[PDB]
Amino acid sequence: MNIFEMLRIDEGLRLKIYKDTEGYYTIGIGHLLTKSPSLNAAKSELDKAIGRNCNGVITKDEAEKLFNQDVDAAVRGILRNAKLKPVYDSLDAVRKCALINMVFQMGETGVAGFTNSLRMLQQKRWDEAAVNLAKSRWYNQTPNRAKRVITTFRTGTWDAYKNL
Ligand SMILES: [Cl-]
Ligand SMILES: [Cl-]
Repeated sequence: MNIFEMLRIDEGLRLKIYKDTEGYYTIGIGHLLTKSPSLNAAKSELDKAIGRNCNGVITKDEAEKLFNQDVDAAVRGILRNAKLKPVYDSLDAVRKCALINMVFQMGETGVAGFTNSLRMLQQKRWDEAAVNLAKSRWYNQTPNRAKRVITTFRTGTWDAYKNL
């Protein structure tokens, strides 16, 4: 498994504008278009991102291009972040994916706020970090996805994504 497969599973793929779990306009593989409630604004942001008049729909290749851009942006965001970088550099390959996943869903900002969990992960206190990560709105609002990511940080394996 790799980060692309992992996020593909957690975010799915939709080729028409849709509302994400928080009601925000999104498309493709979890690519957020805007937080505004206006559908026009979203169609606007869509065309600007794609570079053509899409009228709210894109192709699979367009979706995959956004996804490649988004994963690259997240990793780079992590590396530019002073709170994130040290944790990311301390982790093994599987676990790094769980961090990227969080960053892709909630942004650099959002993750850098899980201060206590981040320190636990840095110290490799897996079971403790998992408990701490669960005391969050994130786990309470999207528990199935949060459980998969948390199990990933806990075990360092892909078991939570296996058989999906
Ligand atoms: Cl809580
Ligand atoms: Cl969920």
